[PDB]
Order: sequence, then structure tokens, then C-alpha cells
Amino acid sequence: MEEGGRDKTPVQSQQPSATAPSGADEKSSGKERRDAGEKDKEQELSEEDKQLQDELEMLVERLGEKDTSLYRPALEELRRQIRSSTTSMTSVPKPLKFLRPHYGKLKEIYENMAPGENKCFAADIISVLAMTMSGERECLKYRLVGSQEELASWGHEYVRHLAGEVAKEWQELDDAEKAQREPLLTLVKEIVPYNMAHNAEHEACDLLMEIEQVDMLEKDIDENAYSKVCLYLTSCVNYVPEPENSALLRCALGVFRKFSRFPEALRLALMLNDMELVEDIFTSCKDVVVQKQMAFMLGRHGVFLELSEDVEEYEDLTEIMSNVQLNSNFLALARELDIMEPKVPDDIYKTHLENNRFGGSGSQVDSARMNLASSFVNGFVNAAFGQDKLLTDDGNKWLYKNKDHGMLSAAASLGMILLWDVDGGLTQIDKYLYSSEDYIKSGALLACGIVNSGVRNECDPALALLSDYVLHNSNTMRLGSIFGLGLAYAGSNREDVLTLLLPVMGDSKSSMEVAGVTALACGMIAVGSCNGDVTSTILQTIMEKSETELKDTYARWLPLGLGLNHLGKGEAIEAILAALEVVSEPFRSFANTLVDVCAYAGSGNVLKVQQLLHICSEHFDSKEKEEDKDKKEKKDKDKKEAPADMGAHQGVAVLGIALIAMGEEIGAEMALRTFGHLLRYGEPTLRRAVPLALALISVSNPRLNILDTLSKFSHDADPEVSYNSIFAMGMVGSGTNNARLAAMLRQLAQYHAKDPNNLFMVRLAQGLTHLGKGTLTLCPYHSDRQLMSQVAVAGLLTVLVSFLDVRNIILGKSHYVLYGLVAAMQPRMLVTFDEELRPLPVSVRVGQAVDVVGQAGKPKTITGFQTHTTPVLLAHGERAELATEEFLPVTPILEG
Amino acid sequence: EVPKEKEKEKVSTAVLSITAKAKKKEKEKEKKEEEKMEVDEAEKKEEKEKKKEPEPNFQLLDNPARVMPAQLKVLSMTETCRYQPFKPLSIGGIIILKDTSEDIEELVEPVAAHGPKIEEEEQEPEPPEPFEYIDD
Amino acid sequence: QSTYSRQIKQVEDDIQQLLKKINELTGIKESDTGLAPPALWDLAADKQTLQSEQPLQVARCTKIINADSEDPKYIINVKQFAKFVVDLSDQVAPTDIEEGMRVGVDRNKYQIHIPLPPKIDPTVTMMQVEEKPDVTYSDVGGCKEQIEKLREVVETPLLHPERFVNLGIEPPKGVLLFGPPGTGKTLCARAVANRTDACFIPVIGSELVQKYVGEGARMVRELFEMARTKKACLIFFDEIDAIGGARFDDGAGGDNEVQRTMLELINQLDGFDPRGNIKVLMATNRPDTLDPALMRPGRLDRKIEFSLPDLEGRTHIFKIHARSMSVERDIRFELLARLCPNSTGAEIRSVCTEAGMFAIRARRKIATEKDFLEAVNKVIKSYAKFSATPRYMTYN
Repeated sequence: MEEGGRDKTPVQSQQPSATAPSGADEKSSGKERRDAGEKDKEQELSEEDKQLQDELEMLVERLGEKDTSLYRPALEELRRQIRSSTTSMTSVPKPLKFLRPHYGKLKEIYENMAPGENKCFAADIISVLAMTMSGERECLKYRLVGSQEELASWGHEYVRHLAGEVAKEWQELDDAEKAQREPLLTLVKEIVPYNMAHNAEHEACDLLMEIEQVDMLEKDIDENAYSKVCLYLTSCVNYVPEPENSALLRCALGVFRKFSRFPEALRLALMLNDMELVEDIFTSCKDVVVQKQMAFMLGRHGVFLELSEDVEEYEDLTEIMSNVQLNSNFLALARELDIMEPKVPDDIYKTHLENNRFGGSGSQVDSARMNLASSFVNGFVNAAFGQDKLLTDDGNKWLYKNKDHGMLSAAASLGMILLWDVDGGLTQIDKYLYSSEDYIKSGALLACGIVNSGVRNECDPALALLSDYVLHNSNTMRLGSIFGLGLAYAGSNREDVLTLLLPVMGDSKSSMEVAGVTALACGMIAVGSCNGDVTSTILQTIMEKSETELKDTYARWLPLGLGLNHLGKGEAIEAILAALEVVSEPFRSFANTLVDVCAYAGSGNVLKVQQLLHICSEHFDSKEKEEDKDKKEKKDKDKKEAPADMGAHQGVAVLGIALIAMGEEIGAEMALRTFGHLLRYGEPTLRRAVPLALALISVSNPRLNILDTLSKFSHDADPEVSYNSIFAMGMVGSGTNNARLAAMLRQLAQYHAKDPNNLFMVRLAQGLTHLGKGTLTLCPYHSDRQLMSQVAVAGLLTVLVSFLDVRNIILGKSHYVLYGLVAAMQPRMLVTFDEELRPLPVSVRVGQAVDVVGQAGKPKTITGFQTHTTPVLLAHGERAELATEEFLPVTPILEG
Repeated sequence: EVPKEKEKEKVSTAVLSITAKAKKKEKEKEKKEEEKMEVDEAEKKEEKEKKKEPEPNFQLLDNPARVMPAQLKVLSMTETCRYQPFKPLSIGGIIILKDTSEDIEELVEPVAAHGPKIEEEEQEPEPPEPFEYIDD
Repeated sequence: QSTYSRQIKQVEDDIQQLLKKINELTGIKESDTGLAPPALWDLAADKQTLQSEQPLQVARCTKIINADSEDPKYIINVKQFAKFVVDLSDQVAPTDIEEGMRVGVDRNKYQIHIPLPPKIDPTVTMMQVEEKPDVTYSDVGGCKEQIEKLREVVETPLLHPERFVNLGIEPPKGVLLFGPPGTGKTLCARAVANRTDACFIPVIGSELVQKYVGEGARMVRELFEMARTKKACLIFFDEIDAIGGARFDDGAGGDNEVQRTMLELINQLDGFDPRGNIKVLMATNRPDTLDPALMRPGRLDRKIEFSLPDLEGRTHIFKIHARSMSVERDIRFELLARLCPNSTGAEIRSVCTEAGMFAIRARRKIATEKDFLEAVNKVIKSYAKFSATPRYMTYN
């Protein structure tokens, strides 16, 4: 306790000195306030100087003591004295050194109270001192790392001195870039990623990165600290408004891409949706890092890693932009291009077809409605592609024999099965065009666009074939060219693509249900980039809504397409907007709220508020009911804020569907269908248990359509032991029969629930995060808010493509194979500072590879600690790859 | 008071409270840097008038009288002073000589029709109304 | 600090105001709905309500008469013990009616709107049963020949009836699991039931027998009947040692209650009706106790001994257990197997467990070979005395 004590020379009496200001100090409080002003400066220096030495020693000594509740209020009262006339009024040379332990008084307060309000307050006061000290702060942190007399508290507390910088009340470049951020990051994964996100001190970190990597390797775990900063930025959307926020997301993306660790960079880029960002990722990483590393390879890989929707490499706005970036990046032109090109990811898929086989039971059962239903099932068993190639190649049996709508639909779906072929899918398409009715021929055009996508980078692309097709008069053939063009590219800002859409899309209502899909397809082209727009989609949408909205499926696509087209930034949009504004409808009003979100280039704070002053659960006939269901789900929102924040959001989304259902008698049936699509988009925390639980109740309850939607997501794990669960679910599907109409919905449900052994389920997020975004899934969802299904309706549902490429193991540095890798198993979870959690290996052996599956294999990790390396790419295999970063141009990892 | 007239006021009152409270409560601003508070609750109520008393009157019993010494004048064929019976001291006040009607019959003043001599003095006109004959 | 303090007080306060909503919306009394599946469930129940189903008092058909009033007439006796002469409704379809089965009649006008589901007379038996859970073969010890033999019996005919019929052989009903405990008789029974993917009914031998004489006859009788009606049943009669014992009487209570369950199972199985769609699996540690009726085939077609394993088999229990663990593969699985022979499945898992105990004290996350060696020499010497096997194997 003893009063004063920082006025007594022994190092022992420093420890009671810290407690002492609670009563008051004998000389020490008066020395700093009263005596400093009252008495002359030269005379004071004697008194002060003896006090300085102790005060300094005491700082390491206080940290050495363990109290924070006796320690905290006592040093805080003393703090007021220093501020009065010992801050910089005393003399010019003496205060700078006196401010150094002063910093210490405040730090304990900064640390203990870990809220955001204390963080702020604490910062305002600390920043002014920093400027006064003029670099005494960097040295102070250095002594702390050493520990003269410290041994615990200083690890959380010293980070807080860095936290103080953010405010910049008077601090220009007097400590804002480099002040030992790099030791501070390495030890503490918590407090620094917050400080780092706001400051844009993160820029300096790029310079540092080589050095930092050394600590990252196996001395410390820095890898965890980097992974953390992304978590805070996505969460920061709610904290601080989106217009303030957009610059912050943009700033972190530059630094993340440059620094080698790509997965954090992709999450931000994906959210922004612009043209500029994608090219940059390749070139930045190369120039800062002088060694080849993982860094060159990352520019390719980041494209691969990213999971948006549909065709391989996903967004493929980035892949079309890459063709000359690839040239600059150079780790070999020929190699880099061949792997980057979809031929390599296609090639591995083919090899996989032999082991995979087909695990369901096929059917191509000739003639009747049975034929038409059967054609659908073929695609459904895989839920993508597998070894169906054999069945599909015979044209004669299924396709030609199909009657009416069944021919178009079967023919339409055929391209989605054959995706993950470069050629030999194509031959089948070319033949079908020739034969039979207009319907097979029309569905074939769309099919060509998807198959051809297996090779691009100006190596025989999708555009060339589709352009000729676009002219066709028939509404079905037109739809096939434009829908194939949005599906294949799934992002485009090439001139040729945009100009082709420009005079077509003259449709606004047609007998054919599938014609509404044209709007979605034009919006699809916009995604992933800034605006050039295509006039026709924008003009037709408002017109369509007033004109027809009776066909619910038709109606859903046109406003959605309108918002998606707007997405991004530019002045091209300004011109068409004037034309759109002159007309004002109640109908246009909902479309407009989606546009606000779109316009800004991804929102999540603006989006949030809008979902409270909602269009949700609102109708007058089906006038406001167009966007109402889609909005309620708030799937886009859930995924957008951290993987951690997602858990909660997901429970709320479910709750919300339940809420829409109570309100409207009609909405109840829809709310059941909505759950399969919601779950499917979302990448939920409540993953296995929930769809199955509903599915059983739904057998007993009327409406077979409920089972059919529920089944897409419920298929879950693919057989390793999951066979028992699939077969039981399947048994319930089979047993039921009471009509053909009833039977068609069940038949599809049985075969979808089943999966061939070691294939994969659905994914829409990148597989190290829950952030994603598709546009592909909005289509099946829209046409399955009806009662029952039709032959027409069935054709849209057949696609569920946005599924994995078959690599989930060693993307590697000179590998790129299907072949496995050493893995170890841990039941452990100790982390909360990883992108989706990844544990540390104990290096104990288990069967090769992490699961090719879209779930599972998440705690099963890579071993790269008998390699003495650190993984950039975290182990998961939800879509993830096990690759590691070395200084070396190649990973010298072991195989098995 | 008429039910229909008051029904309008209640309805108006209820719509403003419910509509404003609906938006105010749902909005999110506390977490935001805007801080107008995530919840704000909105209640508005009405009031009805109460019995009016302009300038004091003296109230004794159930009231078969009720007076004040400070006078106002009121017109004839316009008793809006709705008298209690047995007040002679308030009708004509204590006998008039400020008016055309001058008392020549003193403090006889029934609470019903008092019309003494109108020929003694003239301080104001006196329209005849044939209206009572018409009714007749 | 301030911002968080504010948010806590506020959120809580909001729940108080919200209280009207909490009850309707979430549940916990006064509407327990979310109105996606209840809107449907309620709707269908309403039509019933309105006419004469609800209040539906449980009753049962004692006899079918044609006396007094209409040609269809039934005498139902309610569970207050008064009989009533009732009618029959077509107002909603009767679907589960059988003489002696529970049927439902109304208290306002006593007529059968709907019969109660098949043989739900014991509600007590039905609740406890698990239905086919998933047990991984990374904890169902060993590879072994012992595991494989049971499967041919249990799994193959249920999985495929196709084969048996084609040849014209009758399909498996019976298997006897006998051998001393800790050899995972329960453990395997569960695993293969899910593998087959047929309904799993486990039942405890002790629960069959209950206080009064002939109460035990009601539960067993009705359980076997319930099993037959459903599609594919396996009744795994669990662990009957003295809850299965041979017929005798002591004149104080006797073996009467025990034999009662036993005898009931005999009467419906052989009966004048044969075993229905019911497969039976027996777990006994004592065949020495059992009645001569049970031991002969027609519910015990093949006897298979799942007992203490062989020398090669003990090595396989180590390998399966290691997969579950995250301990070294530089620990020789074999060395452990030789060091403790004559050890059951349970004992090999205690070795792993022990190895871990030494390990926690030392403050290691990973078990060592040092801990392991020590754990087997303690098991061979000490554990043998306590072990179940000398007395159970003599009965087996």
C-alpha cells in the first residue's frame, strides 16, 4: 500500500507505489501538478529526474505484478496529475521520456475494458501523447518484447499502445506506417486485426511480408492473425454504415492480394463485384514478392478457389480478364496457361468418372410421360456429373421418343450434365440439332454454350458458337442462345457479348414459360463487374410486371434481372435511368430497393435497413408479392457478415420463413418449399438434421412437391458410410405412389437423395467461408413456389450446377492431381482466429485425402510440419485445397 | 356528444400511433454510427373536454339557486342563462332601470315573463316579432 | 462499455413488452405453432372435432354383436370400466378396427369415429426404443470372422429376400448370441441393424417383467403382435440372464413372473398362428438358465458363439481402436496384442484408456509406448481376477 514509493530508489518499493495514489502520494502527486508550475524549472529537474528513473523501472515492474482490479483505478487517478503540466509544459527535453511510463497508466484501462466504446475513447487521449513523444512509443514496445521484469500482462496490453494510433488527432506521418506492427501481429491474433483493419496500416505489411512469413512458418502462428482481419472487415458492415464502409473493404483487398494469402482477398473482391479488382490480383502479388513462392501461383488459384455459381472457375469474369494477365505473371507461359485453362480441371473430372460409377438406378424407360420424367432423373442422381456419359450418348432412346414440352426440357438440361467435358460432350449436341422437332433443336443451343466452356482463354470459346444462334426467330431458340450466353460466361464486360443482347430481348410475355428466363440471363452477364448495361432488359422489366404477373414463375425472374443488371458502378447506367424514371409505377417500387443495393456495388448495411422496412409478406393480389418471399429469406445477408456471425443469422432466417407462413395461409405452403432453397443457398450451421426432420413429416402430410425441393439439399454426404442414411430416405420415396402426377414428384426425390459414391453435394460459398453469392439457384427456386410440377417446370429444376471441381487435394505447386495427400486427424478445435476453423496437426496417420465431398474433412488436416512450411490455403475440402507456401518455387511435401 | 363525430377523432389518433411506432421500433441505428436508438416507442393519446366554468358562481345544495354579484346582461327570448327556480334576485337582477323596461311594479320579478312599463324611458329599440302568432 | 450496457438493459426490457408475442410465436403454452406444418395438421383435425370424434375417450372392442338398434353394433368397454353399446361411423373412415384392439369412441355420442393405431396397448414399450441409429465400425472392434458370421444371418435376408425365395429355402429368423460379456453383443447388434437398414427394436429383459402376474403377458403379447404388423421388424431381446430362467415355483412368488414373459413369447411364436414378419435376436450370457422350448430352432435357427476372440483378432481390436484415437502410429499395434492375450474387447479399450490416464498426469496430449507397455502388464495381472469370463464361459 505505502504512500508514494516512486520517490524511493529501491525497485521493491515500486510495487506499493502503484497502489498508492488511491490514498495519494506524498511527494509524487504534487511534483507533477502543483510544484511543476509553482516552482522554477531548473530546481524541479532534480526532483523529477530521481522520479523519472523509478517511473520507467516501474513500468516493466507493474506489468510483472498480476493485479488488474487493484492496479487499474489507482494508476488512473495519478494519470490526471501528469496531464496537467507534466505533458510537455515542464521543459522541452524532459517530458518526452516522462510520457513513456505515462502511456502505461492508460494501457491497463485500454486493455481490461475490451468494448468498442472504451477503444475509441482511449484512442483520442493516447494519440495526442504519441505525437508529443515523437517515436518514444516504438522503443517502448521493443523493451516489452524483451521483458526486463515482465512475464505476463504485457502481451495484451502493449497492443493497446498501437490501438491508440487509429484516431490521428495530430499524427500525420509520426507513426502511422510501421511501428513494430509485425511482432505485435505475430503474438496476438485478437486486438491487432481490429486496429489493422481501420488504420490502413495494413499497407506497410506488404513490404514486411517476406520477413513476416518467417515467423509465420513454424516459430509462431502469424497465419492465424492474418486470417482474423478479414473476419472483422465483413462484420464492420453493420458496425459503421456502408458508405463509410466501402472504402474500408477496398483498402483491405489491395493489401490482402499483394500479401501472399489469397483466400481473404477473394471474399472482399466477390462482395464488391467490379471489373478493376480481378486483373490486379495476378500482377500485385508478383511484383512485391521477388521470390516466386506460392505468390505467382495464387493469382491463378484465387480464380479457381472462388465459388460464385455455375461453370468451372465460377464467376469467369475474372477468367476472361486473365488472358493477358497470365502473360505478365509468367512462371512459364505454356504451363501456366494449360493449367489455368479449364482443360486441366476438366481433365481430372474425366479420370474420376471410372471409380465413381453410378450409385442410383437409371431409367430412360421409353414412351409416355414416364419418358419425360426419366430424362430429368438422369441429371438428378449425380446432381451434376458423374458416369452418366454412357446413357446420355444414345440419342435415340430418351430424347427423340419424348413428346411435346418434354423434348425441350430434356434437351435443355443435357448441357448441364455434360459440363466438365472439353469435347465428346459436344458431339452429342451437334447430332440432336439435326434430328426431330424444333424443341430438341432449341434446347440444344443452350446445351452447346455450357459444353464449349470447358475450354476458353481464347481456346475455342462459348461466344463464337452462340453469336450466330442469337438471330433465331423462334422464342425457344432465342431463349436458348441468351440463357446459354449468361450461363456460360456468368459475368462479361467484353463488347461483343453485351452488343448481342442489345436488340433481342423483345419479349415481355410469351406462352412459353422459359421465355421469362431471358431477363435473368441479361442480369447474369452484368454480375462480377461494372456497368455497361444492355438497354433491353431494363426497358422490358417494368413493362412485363404490369402486363402479366399471373404466372408466378414468369414474374419472379424479370425484377431480379433488373437489379442484377444495375449492379456495379459507371455513368452508362445514368443515361438509361432517366428513361426508366419517367414512368413510375407501385410495381417499380420494390425493384427500386433492390437497385439501391446493386448500385452501391454490394451493400449489407443499406440492405439491412431495407429488409426491416420491407416488402416482405405483402400483397394486394400478387402485385407486391413478386419480391416479398425472396427478401425474407435474407440469405445474401447471412453469408455476407462473418462465418462466425452467420451461425446466428441462419437461425434467424429459419425463424423468418416460419413468420411469413403464420401471416399468410397461402404463404405456409410456399414457406415449406422455400426451406430447401434457402438451405441450399445459405451453407447453414444447421445442415444435416433439419431438411430430413421436415422431410418425414411431409410424407404423412399432403403435397408431394414439398419432398421434391427438400431432397436437393438433404442428400448431404455422399457414400462412405452415408449409404445407410441415403438408402433409408430413398425407401420412403419409393414406397409412396397413388397417381402419375404424384409419382413424378416422388420419383425425382428418390433419385436425387441418392448419390454415386465419392461425388459431392452443393456449395455456393468458396469453402473457406460461408460468403458466396449465386444467381443460378434463383431459377429452380422461382418455379417451385407453385403446387405440383409440370413437364415444363421440371426442366428448370434439373440443374443444380455450382458444384465442386473434383480437386479438393493438392492443387500444389508442381502437382495438380486427383491423387491424394498425407493428412492427419484431430478431433480438436482450439482456434477462432481461422477463416472457417482449421486445427493444428499432432501428425498421427489416417487414410489419404480430405473428403472430395462438399461437407466433411474439415477437422481432418494437412501435415506440413514434417515439411517445415505453413499453409496459405486452409484445409477443409468443402471446396478448399491443401497447398502450402514456401520461399522455394515448389512445395517439397510428401505423397501418400 | 354524437357517437359519429367522436369516432372520427379516435380513428385518427390510433392510425398515427400505430404507423409511426411500427417503423420507429424496427429500425437499427444503435449499433450503427448513426445512433438514434434501435428502439423508439410511439404513443399519442387524445383528451375530451370537461364541464366549463367561466367566471365563479356560488353553488349550494343540488342548486335551486346559483349566483355571482358581478353582472352581465342577457337578451329576452334568449334565456341562455338557464335559471334554477326560485331566483328572483337574478332575474331583472335587482330591478332594471338601465333598460327600456323600467319597473313600476317593484321586485315582483317572476323567473318567467316580466315585462313592466316600456314607456317610462327608452335606452334601446324593441322589434315586435309576430312569430308566436305564427306558431299558434 | 456504455454502448453494451445500454443494449443489455434495452433487449431484456423489450422481451417484457414482447411477452404477448413470446407465448403465441415461440410456444411454451398458448399456441405452440410456427404454422408451416401445424397449419396442415390442425386443419385435418378440425373436421373431426366438429362431428363426433373429440373428446375421444380410449376404449376397446370387447365383442361384435348385432343386437339393439342397427345391424352394425359393437360393445366397447371404456377405460373407466363401463360398457357401452355404440354405433359405427362412416363419417370419417375407420381404418384400424380389430376385435380386442383399442378403438376410439366419443363422450358426447358414443360411436366409433376412428380406431386407435395397431396394438398401442403398451405406450410404455414404444417410447424407449431407438430406431436404427448409425454406429461406426471404428468402435465396433476388430475385423474378425466372428463379426462376419452374424451378418449372413441377420442382414442378408432382410436386405435381399430375393435370393431365398428363388432357391426355395426359408429365410433366417434366428440367431443366438451367447458368450461372456464385453465381447460387444449389444455393440454389433446395433451396427448391423443400421447396415441392413430395417427397423431396430431393442427391449430390455427386465422391462418385460412387471409387478403383477399376467401384466408381463400383456406387454410381450402386444409387442410381438405390433412387430408383425409393421414392415420389417427385428426385436433384439437384450440381456436375459435370470430374467429368462427355467420354469419352477417356490410358493412365495416363485419363478412365476419371469416365466410369464417367456411363455407369452412361446405362445404367439409357435402358436396356432406362426411367427409373423418378426425376426429375433437373443442375447444371453447363460444358455444354462434357458427353457428347452427357446433353445430348439424356429426362433434360434443357427447358434453362433460371439465370445472372447482369437490371438489375431486381438490385434485387430487395437487397430480399430487407434483410428478413433489421435495417438501415435509409431506404437506397434501387435506389441500390445501379444503383451495382453486372453483379453475381451472391453479390456483392450481400458488399455487405451489407462495409457491416457498416465498421459494426462504427465501433461501430454498424446499417449506414449511407455504408458502402453505399463497398461498391458497391469491388465494381464490385476484385471484377470475381477473379469466376468470364467463363470459366464462355463455356462456358455
